[PDB]
Amino acid sequence: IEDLMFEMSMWRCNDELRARADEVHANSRKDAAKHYIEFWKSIPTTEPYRVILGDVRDKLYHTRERAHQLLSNGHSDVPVEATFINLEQFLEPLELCYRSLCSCGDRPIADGSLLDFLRQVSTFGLSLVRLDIRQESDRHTDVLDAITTHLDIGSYREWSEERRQEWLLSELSGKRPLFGSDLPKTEEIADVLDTFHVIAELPADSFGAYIISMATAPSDVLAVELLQRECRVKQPLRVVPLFEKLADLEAAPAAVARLFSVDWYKNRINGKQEVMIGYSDSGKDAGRLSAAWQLYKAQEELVKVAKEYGVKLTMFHGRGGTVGR
Amino acid sequence: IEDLMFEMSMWRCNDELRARADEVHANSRKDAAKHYIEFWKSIPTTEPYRVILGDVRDKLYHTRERAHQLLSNGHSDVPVEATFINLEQFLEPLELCYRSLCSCGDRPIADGSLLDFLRQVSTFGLSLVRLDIRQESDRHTDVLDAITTHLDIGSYREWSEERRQEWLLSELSGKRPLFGSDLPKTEEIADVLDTFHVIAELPADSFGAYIISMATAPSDVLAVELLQRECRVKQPLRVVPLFEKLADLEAAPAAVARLFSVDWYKNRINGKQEVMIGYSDSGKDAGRLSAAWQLYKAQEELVKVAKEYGVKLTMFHGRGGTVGR
Repeated sequence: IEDLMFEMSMWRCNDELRARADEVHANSRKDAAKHYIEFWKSIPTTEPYRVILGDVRDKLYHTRERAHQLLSNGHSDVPVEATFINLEQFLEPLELCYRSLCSCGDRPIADGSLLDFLRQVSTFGLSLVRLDIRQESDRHTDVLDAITTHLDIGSYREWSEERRQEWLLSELSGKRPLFGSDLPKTEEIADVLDTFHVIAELPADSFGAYIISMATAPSDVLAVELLQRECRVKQPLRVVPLFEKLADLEAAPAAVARLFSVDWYKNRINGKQEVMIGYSDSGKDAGRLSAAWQLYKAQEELVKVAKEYGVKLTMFHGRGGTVGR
Repeated sequence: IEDLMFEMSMWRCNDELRARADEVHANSRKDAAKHYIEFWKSIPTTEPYRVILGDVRDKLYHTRERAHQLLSNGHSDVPVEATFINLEQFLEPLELCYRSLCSCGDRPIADGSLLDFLRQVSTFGLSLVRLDIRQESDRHTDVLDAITTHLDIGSYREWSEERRQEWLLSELSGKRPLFGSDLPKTEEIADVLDTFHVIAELPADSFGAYIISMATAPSDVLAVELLQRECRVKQPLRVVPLFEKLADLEAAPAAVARLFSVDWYKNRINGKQEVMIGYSDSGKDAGRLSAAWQLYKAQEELVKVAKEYGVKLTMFHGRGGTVGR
């Protein structure tokens, strides 16, 4: 950002960027500002891009300081309002500078360092990569089983698929909390629940998708949705099944179609669904040729199902480095 | 405490108090300790009572500092382990000094300032008075009605007494949480729920009894027990009905007997039950003679009921200053 401030030395802007830069220059904080090396004096309105990008620099300095303290120590005194909390609170000022340069005839300048910076923001965001979470279904089933046993309503494990779907749906549409603080948990159970609490405590744009290993039925997906909402995940991330064993790939389209048949899930999914297709274990229990062919068929019929339900399907290919995987 | 330290200048003690004094003198913190005016030097083991009572002074200093910060601000950095948290964590050292003085032939000395201090501790505790909470039954009913409506299971107000009892018992014996963060509350509803949260945040020995105004049935008591358990009141305070109007005194023994009839409640009540008997409003709607006589009859038949259930009844007389109340 400091070099970007150095470049944007123009004086022509719109009425818009003029008004915004004047806004920043009003609350300019006439101070020493000696924590920066360059531009420690209050930036004059003669160069408005430097005003706006100077504010961008302030919020970047405080975002970095907050992330550094949050990482090093378990807490931070930095005010959240002093940082960039939104993915495009960051983008807004830079977008404005772009509109200004283009409007005043300076589009070549805008399509330079400012454009590179824009694409870097809109590609890497506030956390370079969105993190995926993966977990095997049996662990979720263990959790739910502890929940139903502690609630004295039965044992989720012994329950048939139908029962799982009905119960999970009633709990998802219900408004009453499920488990409590006094739930008897195992180290595994506490592991998965604590992962959901960590997901809840952290910003939403730092996460990607929750991938379920050894997924076979809609009950596993609805299980992850229920566990997410119940651990108070403010913005729950999308759930995605992982079909890796040949048996799971042969029957995957049927299962995904049954999942789309649940109207509550099709109405929360918002026309977008992602499903993962593993390549490692497919050619391990069966032949390499048989695995490849079944993978092709699987992709084809998954797209067929998604078209049948009007859902935009994005497929997640778990490809390896070696041809064997 | 500092004057008590000055008096206890004996050098004879038991082996018990000797060993304890050596313990305190081991972790004696050889420091300047200049925050006190007197006894800022590490107290020598020659006067063991001064060692022990000096430690008492440290924990009292940090208990006072903690309470002062908790009140003044809203939190305290004072470690709880540095204070007196128990009603008789305080009592232990003083009881020890007493046993020691008595063993060494100094019972007269022990029955002096040390005995006064003992009685003051065991009478006023860490908070001079135990606080009662009182609230009218209709407000608890409003809360529960909001909870059952928000849970879409009916309306607690419209429910008969029987149904209220069965539901409340099922929730009290159940282990699943009731309402949640998203329960629609009124300013009154939030008032009562927030009082239970305040009770939950504060020490148990700072509270007394929860008195229910206009109490008529076991459901009124069980309602408060449930709200206590559900607002995470770690040590719930005893629930006590208040019969003040002549109609309520006429029917108080029947209601208390009906409450003792619920075995679930009698087995938690631990053989002790308190019920309040107001005196103001009785002689206001009916005669003074009639009210007095009905009060007498009420006390008599309540004792009969409690004796019949093997419950130690302690009656709370809401007497006024004027004979009219």
